[PDB]
Amino acid sequence: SNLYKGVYELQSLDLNMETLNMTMPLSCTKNNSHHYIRVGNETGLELTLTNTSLLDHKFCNLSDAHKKNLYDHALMSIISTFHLSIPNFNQYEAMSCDFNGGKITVQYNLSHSYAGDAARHCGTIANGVLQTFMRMAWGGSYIALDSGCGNWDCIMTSYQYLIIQNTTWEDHCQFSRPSPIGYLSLLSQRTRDIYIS
Amino acid sequence: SNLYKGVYELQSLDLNMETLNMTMPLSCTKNNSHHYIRVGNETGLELTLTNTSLLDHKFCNLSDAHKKNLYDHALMSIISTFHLSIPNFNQYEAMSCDFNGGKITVQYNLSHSYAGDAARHCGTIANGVLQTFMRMAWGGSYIALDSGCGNWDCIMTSYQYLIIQNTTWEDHCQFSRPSPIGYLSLLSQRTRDIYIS
Amino acid sequence: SNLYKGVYELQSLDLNMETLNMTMPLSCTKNNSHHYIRVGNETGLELTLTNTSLLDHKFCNLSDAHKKNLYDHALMSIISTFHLSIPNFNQYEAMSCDFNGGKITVQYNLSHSYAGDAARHCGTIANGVLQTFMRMAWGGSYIALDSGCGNWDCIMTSYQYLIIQNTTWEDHCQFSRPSPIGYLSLLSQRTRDIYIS
Amino acid sequence: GTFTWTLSDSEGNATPGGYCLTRWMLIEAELKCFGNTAVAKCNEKHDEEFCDMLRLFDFNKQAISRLRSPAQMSIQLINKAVNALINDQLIMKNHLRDIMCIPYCNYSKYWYLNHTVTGRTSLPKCWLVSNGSYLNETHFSDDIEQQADNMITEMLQKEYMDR
Amino acid sequence: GTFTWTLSDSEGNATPGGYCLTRWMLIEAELKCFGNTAVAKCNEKHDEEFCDMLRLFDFNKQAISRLRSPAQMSIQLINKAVNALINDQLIMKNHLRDIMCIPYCNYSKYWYLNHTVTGRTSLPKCWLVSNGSYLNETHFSDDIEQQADNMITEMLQKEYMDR
Amino acid sequence: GTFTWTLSDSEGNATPGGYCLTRWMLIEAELKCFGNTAVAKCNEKHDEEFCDMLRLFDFNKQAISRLRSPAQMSIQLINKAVNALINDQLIMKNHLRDIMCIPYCNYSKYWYLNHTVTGRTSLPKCWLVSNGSYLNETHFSDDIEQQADNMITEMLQKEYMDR
Ligand SMILES: *[C@@H]1O[C@H](CO)[C@@H](O[C@@H]2O[C@H](CO)[C@@H](O[C@@H]3O[C@H](CO[C@H]4O[C@H](CO)[C@@H](O)[C@H](O)[C@@H]4O)[C@@H](O)[C@H](O[C@H]4O[C@H](CO)[C@@H](O)[C@H](O)[C@@H]4O)[C@@H]3O)[C@H](O)[C@H]2NC(C)=O)[C@H](O)[C@H]1NC(C)=O
Ligand SMILES: *[C@@H]1O[C@H](CO)[C@@H](O[C@@H]2O[C@H](CO)[C@@H](O[C@@H]3O[C@H](CO[C@H]4O[C@H](CO)[C@@H](O)[C@H](O)[C@@H]4O)[C@@H](O)[C@H](O[C@H]4O[C@H](CO)[C@@H](O)[C@H](O)[C@@H]4O)[C@@H]3O)[C@H](O)[C@H]2NC(C)=O)[C@H](O)[C@H]1NC(C)=O
Ligand SMILES: *[C@@H]1O[C@H](CO)[C@@H](O[C@@H]2O[C@H](CO)[C@@H](O[C@@H]3O[C@H](CO[C@H]4O[C@H](CO)[C@@H](O)[C@H](O)[C@@H]4O)[C@@H](O)[C@H](O[C@H]4O[C@H](CO)[C@@H](O)[C@H](O)[C@@H]4O)[C@@H]3O)[C@H](O)[C@H]2NC(C)=O)[C@H](O)[C@H]1NC(C)=O
Ligand SMILES: *[C@@H]1O[C@H](CO)[C@@H](O[C@@H]2O[C@H](CO)[C@@H](O[C@@H]3O[C@H](CO)[C@@H](O)[C@H](O)[C@@H]3O)[C@H](O)[C@H]2NC(C)=O)[C@H](O)[C@H]1NC(C)=O
Ligand SMILES: *[C@@H]1O[C@H](CO)[C@@H](O[C@@H]2O[C@H](CO)[C@@H](O[C@@H]3O[C@H](CO)[C@@H](O)[C@H](O)[C@@H]3O)[C@H](O)[C@H]2NC(C)=O)[C@H](O)[C@H]1NC(C)=O
Ligand SMILES: *[C@@H]1O[C@H](CO)[C@@H](O[C@@H]2O[C@H](CO)[C@@H](O[C@@H]3O[C@H](CO)[C@@H](O)[C@H](O)[C@@H]3O)[C@H](O)[C@H]2NC(C)=O)[C@H](O)[C@H]1NC(C)=O
Ligand SMILES: *[C@@H]1O[C@H](CO[C@@H]2O[C@@H](C)[C@@H](O)[C@@H](O)[C@@H]2O)[C@@H](O[C@@H]2O[C@H](CO)[C@@H](O)[C@H](O)[C@H]2NC(C)=O)[C@H](O)[C@H]1NC(C)=O
Ligand SMILES: *[C@@H]1O[C@H](CO[C@@H]2O[C@@H](C)[C@@H](O)[C@@H](O)[C@@H]2O)[C@@H](O[C@@H]2O[C@H](CO)[C@@H](O)[C@H](O)[C@H]2NC(C)=O)[C@H](O)[C@H]1NC(C)=O
Ligand SMILES: *[C@@H]1O[C@H](CO[C@@H]2O[C@@H](C)[C@@H](O)[C@@H](O)[C@@H]2O)[C@@H](O[C@@H]2O[C@H](CO)[C@@H](O)[C@H](O)[C@H]2NC(C)=O)[C@H](O)[C@H]1NC(C)=O
Ligand SMILES: *[C@@H]1O[C@H](CO)[C@@H](O[C@@H]2O[C@H](CO)[C@@H](O)[C@H](O)[C@H]2NC(C)=O)[C@H](O)[C@H]1NC(C)=O
Ligand SMILES: *[C@@H]1O[C@H](CO)[C@@H](O[C@@H]2O[C@H](CO)[C@@H](O)[C@H](O)[C@H]2NC(C)=O)[C@H](O)[C@H]1NC(C)=O
Ligand SMILES: *[C@@H]1O[C@H](CO)[C@@H](O[C@@H]2O[C@H](CO)[C@@H](O)[C@H](O)[C@H]2NC(C)=O)[C@H](O)[C@H]1NC(C)=O
Ligand SMILES: *[C@@H]1O[C@H](CO)[C@@H](O[C@@H]2O[C@H](CO)[C@@H](O)[C@H](O)[C@H]2NC(C)=O)[C@H](O)[C@H]1NC(C)=O
Ligand SMILES: *[C@@H]1O[C@H](CO)[C@@H](O[C@@H]2O[C@H](CO)[C@@H](O)[C@H](O)[C@H]2NC(C)=O)[C@H](O)[C@H]1NC(C)=O
Ligand SMILES: *[C@@H]1O[C@H](CO)[C@@H](O[C@@H]2O[C@H](CO)[C@@H](O)[C@H](O)[C@H]2NC(C)=O)[C@H](O)[C@H]1NC(C)=O
Ligand SMILES: *[C@@H]1O[C@H](CO)[C@@H](O[C@@H]2O[C@H](CO)[C@@H](O)[C@H](O)[C@H]2NC(C)=O)[C@H](O)[C@H]1NC(C)=O
Ligand SMILES: *[C@@H]1O[C@H](CO)[C@@H](O[C@@H]2O[C@H](CO)[C@@H](O)[C@H](O)[C@H]2NC(C)=O)[C@H](O)[C@H]1NC(C)=O
Repeated sequence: SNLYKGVYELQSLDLNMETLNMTMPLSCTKNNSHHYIRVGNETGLELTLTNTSLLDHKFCNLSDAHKKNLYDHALMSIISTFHLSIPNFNQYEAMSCDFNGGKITVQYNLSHSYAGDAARHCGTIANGVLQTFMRMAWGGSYIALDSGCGNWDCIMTSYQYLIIQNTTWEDHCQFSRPSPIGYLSLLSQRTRDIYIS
Repeated sequence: SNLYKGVYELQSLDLNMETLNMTMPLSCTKNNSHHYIRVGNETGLELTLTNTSLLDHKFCNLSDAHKKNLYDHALMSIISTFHLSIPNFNQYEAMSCDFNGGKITVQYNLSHSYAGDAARHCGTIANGVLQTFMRMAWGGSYIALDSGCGNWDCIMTSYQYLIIQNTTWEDHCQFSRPSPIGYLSLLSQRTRDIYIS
Repeated sequence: SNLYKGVYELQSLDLNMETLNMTMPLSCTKNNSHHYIRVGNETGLELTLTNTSLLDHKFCNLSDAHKKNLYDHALMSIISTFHLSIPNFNQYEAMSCDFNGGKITVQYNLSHSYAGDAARHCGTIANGVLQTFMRMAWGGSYIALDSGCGNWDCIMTSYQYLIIQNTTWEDHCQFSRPSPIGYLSLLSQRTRDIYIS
Repeated sequence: GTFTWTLSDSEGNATPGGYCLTRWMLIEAELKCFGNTAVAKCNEKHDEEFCDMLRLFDFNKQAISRLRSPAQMSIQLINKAVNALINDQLIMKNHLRDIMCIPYCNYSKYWYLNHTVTGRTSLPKCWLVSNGSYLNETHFSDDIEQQADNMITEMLQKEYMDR
Repeated sequence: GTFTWTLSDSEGNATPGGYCLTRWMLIEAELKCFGNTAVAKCNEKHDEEFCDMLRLFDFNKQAISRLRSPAQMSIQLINKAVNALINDQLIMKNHLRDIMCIPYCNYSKYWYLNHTVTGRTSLPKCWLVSNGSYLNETHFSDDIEQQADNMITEMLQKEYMDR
Repeated sequence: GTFTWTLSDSEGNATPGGYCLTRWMLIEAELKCFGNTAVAKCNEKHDEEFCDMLRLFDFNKQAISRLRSPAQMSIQLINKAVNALINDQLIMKNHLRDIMCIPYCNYSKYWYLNHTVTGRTSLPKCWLVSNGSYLNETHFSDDIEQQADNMITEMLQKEYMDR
């Protein structure tokens, strides 16, 4: 449109959010099944959407993680923030975790929609997980299996598991630019949306 | 007073909050012992203040409600929001619930003020329940047994039970206009006021 | 500097926050090891930083405190607010409490940094306690063993215990003026900083 | 004509001289139209019961129109929306006033000054209740007079050449 | 003369030229009176340590006068009141500054510019502390000069005919 | 030249005509400098994606410079800082818009009007995205025109003698 009721240019900006890396986590998208969180120098989390499973335990050994420690700080805070932002989740077998050398490895088991095709539509804990996932990383989360706007909740995707693991900070942010906003959105307010009791 | 330092009229408005019915709950007052919450098309909750009792169980079967499901969504969220907005309540027998066909039926047992006349003045869980009740529905809550302003907390009313059940949405809002504000007040901030630990 | 681009004086104020005593708690500093909270007429809490121990129980008898009652209201709310503002604390033996005539007496056991010298640097629950302590009372908290700014968290002080007890309201606020701000800071937002699960 | 208080991408009602409250916003009659320069106050004031209701209605319209929302009202969307929309601090101030015997807003009734000579309005402000009912304009008093002063000021500052 | 920052229903001290801080608000002397047009800034600024203390005192007065509050201070009323009254965001900014070695407000001391020729004031702003004590006016410096510019502007915009 | 949006004690960049965004704030080139009277809007507006990013960068600079933060990023400091810095309400509004198919800000891209004749700028405002990508200026449209009106107004009110 050039000028706007006088001589004015738009002169746009694109912020280098990467330089915020040393103080708060930055999330991004790599491809359809992978999202990442940078938490410090050469370190961060890998968020994987898959149909396979790594952890067959039904226990989440938090009593060890918070007593024996031996875990990475900050990465633990991020996963706890994420986990506790999910509505209506208790455990229900899903969300088991193993810190005995696998450290932060935790998995959500989205398959608990049960049956097949949309199953527990608008009720599955899987949607609670997906909605939290899409806040942890957002904007660039649209290429995940969540598809279509104006369709809030009741997503019912085809991936069976969400697996979260610690990784190195390689140049993973190929689909979307890194941003502190996802983490800040989960952290800020939360909205509680407890359901339970 | 007519005009105000020039020619001005007051021209008042009265908002039709009912049209907000399809997106968020609306609470109102029917009469001294009854308050209601609309949650959707032809559906909502009935809040009853009484001296009788329907549920003689001392169990609140939430482990079934959140595992077997078979419950109405939204209505469950409203009661959980309400319940968790009460300060200092644990269970203390009171607040048992039965979802085995009675669905949302829950009751608070305000009689746990003990003794008679004002008893555990400024300490009973009943006041925690009454104060939460008067936020769930407010403005028109003044005809409930809570009586006198400038007397915060230490209400000590004569009803023995608060019973919450699912109802149909009949034209219940005879004493006060429906409003989203009560729910929003409980939801927003909460103030925590935990007491426990 | 006298006048400021015209004739202006600075005319400073110093607020008498003490007159706020009858509605909300006021915290202050007495000396290096002692801080206080006023909660009402001739009553408040004593916060002691020491190397001795009064309570050798490893139990925090809250199940009695919130069931048998027999405890002071408001003082209980303040300690619960304080306690629940500490990040990552579970119990870990520390934070036992005894209300059987000792009423609010609770102690935090800062010695769980383990070893000696800075030990579990940036990880001890003791720092969680110290940071909460320095919000309960602040500004004048600098003479406590926390020393040096620009060194956030990882404080690792030399006191072994934080003991909180009910006292009379004597003229304790000798080092700093009483202020509602400490309590308000803990109460407001909290920041959650849960860590656990 | 765009607003910051709206969730819509300037979809409408920000340009035709003002924003109109329709018969489904109002219980009585229709089209109470507030000039855009008045409505725009809701863009930044951050403390007004009327503006807070206005945002809540704007949400409702968008949520119904775009989501349909059969069966459930998506209470979980609301939980997100309130943190985005409702000015929690004000709600609690009105709550305290009820506790304290101080006239407070229960959000149903509003008043405004209408300069019927020209048709300009001040925007609605809450009428307030106490002791179970509405206040008289005779005790409400001075706040009306103060609102008139503000409109007077606007009409003088309205001069384009200066002021 | 009405305020939005007050909980009262315009009970008083909004009309007699200004709002006075009494000897129970102040440790020293009495009646530090701030003109109503200055005080009114607390109605909408939404970020000022002085205004936040002002609301807290207003609450205290109403709570004691109307509730009596024998035995207990109704800490639960306070929990409601703070969400209504205290500007949490500002409190945390001052907290961070303490952590960070940046001068911060501990809320006890305020300064203002007093144009003693006419008696107008800027309203108090926090004096700030660092390294365990109060700052010198010589390092505080420019912020005073900037506040003076604001008062100068007001005195020129005070002209009724225009500006 | 001091700001309220900054955590620093007026350490710098509030006085040399404006605040500059450096090459580590920007991905492209360097020194996008916004005049102080424009930047100052972030002191009180309380609702702007650009200003919120500006505070977040200011924090980052102070946190790194003063704390060093080896090994850990002190996520717990961040939890305190966000309550102090990020305007939660706005973040949720952009979140709702994504849910609702309404163009929303993902915070990476901003636009402003640059009156290159004189060099004045409006400050950045978020460009917005929808359907996975950025909007055209042709649909963005009127909001630009409205921003131009605001700059026009400022240039006329800039007159020192009056207005
Ligand atoms: C807010 O929303 C916007 C809109 O979707 C997001 O913008 C995208 O951001 C990603 C990541 O920065 C960009 O991805 C890049 O795509 C390039 C493809 O090249 C073709 O398309 C571009 C489009 O502009 C043409 O200019 C070009 O000529 C080609 O036709 C890749 O080549 C890029 O690779 C390089 O960077 C990566 C970074 O990790 C390196 O690993 C590579 O080795 C290489 O150096 C890159 O993949 C995408 O193009 C942007 N889209 C648009 C429309 O601008 C924002 O990121 C989002 N913001 C936030 C914070 O979430
Ligand atoms: C904020 O606070 C105000 C003040 O208390 C509340 O206002 C009341 O709202 C209720 C519900 O809308 C009104 O109740 C009605 O009372 C009528 C009684 O008629 C006599 O009194 C009126 C008083 O104005 C005279 O005009 C009339 O001539 C009579 O002398 C009933 O006839 C009404 O019944 C009709 O509506 C109900 C709605 O459910 C239908 O079921 C009935 O079949 C019938 O059609 C009704 O009961 C009350 O009068 C209002 N009081 C005042 C002073 O205005 C606000 O509701 C409250 N706002 C919120 C959101 O909480
Ligand atoms: C914000 O931060 C400031 C700066 O640190 C704190 O200000 C201090 O507040 C304390 C408590 O009010 C003051 O303590 C007093 O010190 C006196 C020492 O006297 C010498 O030093 C003063 C310094 O001004 C000289 O004027 C004097 O001539 C001497 O050389 C004591 O004599 C005082 O004792 C009296 O008051 C106590 C109150 O409990 C009584 O018990 C005693 O019996 C006696 O009557 C008192 O101990 C301290 O001086 C202040 N420092 C400064 C630099 O001003 C703020 O309190 C803090 N605000 C908040 C809310 O936290
Ligand atoms: C603020 O004051 C103005 C001026 O009084 C109000 O405008 C007036 O509103 C009424 C009712 O909507 C209009 O009456 C119309 O009468 C015809 C028949 O004559 C009928 O067919 C229409 O349906 C309608 O009832 C009246 O013409 C209109 N006045 C002017 C000059 O246009 C305004 O409604 C008041 N407040 C607000 C917030 O709008
Ligand atoms: C802002 O500056 C003005 C002007 O200096 C201050 O007003 C002045 O305040 C003093 C102290 O309250 C008044 O002194 C009085 O003296 C008589 C005896 O002469 C005594 O009986 C009174 O009790 C009082 O001490 C002084 O008269 C008054 N000046 C004027 C012109 O009225 C003002 O207090 C300063 N700041 C604020 C916030 O009020
Ligand atoms: C708002 O518009 C003004 C006016 O166009 C922009 O100022 C201009 O910015 C460019 C790029 O920084 C300057 O170019 C310089 O060219 C010399 C060689 O001729 C080179 O050595 C420098 O490194 C630089 O590239 C240009 O001189 C400058 N114009 C003026 C009159 O000073 C401004 O950058 C735009 N927006 C913002 C937010 O700053
Ligand atoms: C992770 O989830 C699987 C369930 O995965 C799918 O969905 C189920 C509803 C069912 O149709 C499975 O066949 C699908 O593969 C858990 O495995 C089964 O869980 C069901 C109860 O829902 C149980 O009856 C089966 O016996 C389980 N399978 C076996 C071989 O025993 C799996 O245990 C979950 N793992 C964790 C750690 O939570
Ligand atoms: C609901 O509450 C009643 C208590 O109701 C009243 O208040 C009591 C303090 C006592 O004075 C009762 O007589 C009054 O009717 C519970 O019933 C009794 O509870 C007390 C302990 O408080 C116990 O000693 C009695 O034995 C109980 N009554 C009988 C017949 O056993 C009742 O159990 C509560 N129900 C639920 C579901 O919580
Ligand atoms: C309060 O803490 C002490 C621990 O205090 C110090 O730090 C320990 C790491 C150790 O070095 C002690 O010697 C120091 O005095 C608890 O007492 C001991 O706890 C350790 C486990 O950490 C255990 O092995 C010892 O046997 C305990 N001491 C004795 C005599 O049994 C003490 O129990 C804690 N008290 C409460 C109520 O929590
Ligand atoms: C993971 O495996 C399941 C089967 O166990 C796949 O489920 C369905 O597959 C058909 C055929 O591809 C689709 O048309 C259905 O829509 C799928 N179910 C759902 C709920 O969408 C599932 O597609 C596999 N997931 C992925 C991502 O490959
Ligand atoms: C996730 O964290 C673990 C724990 O630090 C990493 O595994 C360690 O790698 C170092 C490499 O020098 C070894 O010395 C340690 O013995 C390993 N620890 C354990 C428990 O095996 C792991 O590599 C990290 N994941 C990624 C992808 O970097
Ligand atoms: C509020 O209105 C309801 C419904 O009209 C009243 O409840 C009924 O009262 C009649 C009285 O003869 C009983 O026969 C019905 O069995 C009651 N029905 C239900 C569902 O309880 C209620 O009593 C009224 N309350 C007040 C204070 O007047
Ligand atoms: C429910 O039953 C109890 C008795 O078990 C009634 O308690 C008292 O009744 C007397 C006489 O009516 C009143 O003057 C007292 O004030 C009542 N107690 C309290 C705490 O107020 C009680 O009134 C009955 N409740 C209702 C609403 O009928
Ligand atoms: C509260 O909810 C229950 C559960 O839906 C309602 O009871 C059902 O009513 C339908 C009517 O067609 C029957 O077909 C179902 O079999 C009933 N379910 C059960 C568990 O009995 C109940 O009517 C609702 N309460 C009110 C007042 O509407
Ligand atoms: C802070 O002041 C208190 C009270 O004056 C000091 O506590 C007393 O110290 C004397 C020293 O001879 C003991 O005999 C008392 O038994 C102590 N009383 C109590 C209740 O502890 C305290 O030691 C002072 N702290 C500092 C750092 O000086
Ligand atoms: C409490 O006792 C412990 C020993 O059990 C003291 O620990 C160290 O003491 C030496 C010598 O005074 C110091 O130089 C060390 O710095 C202390 N440890 C730590 C973590 O700082 C401890 O000083 C005693 N505490 C007090 C306040 O007296
Ligand atoms: C902390 O609270 C307890 C409980 O009230 C106080 O102890 C009581 O003191 C009165 C004094 O008249 C005695 O009659 C009570 O019998 C005591 N109660 C118990 C359980 O022993 C104690 O004094 C308070 N602490 C301080 C320092 O005041």
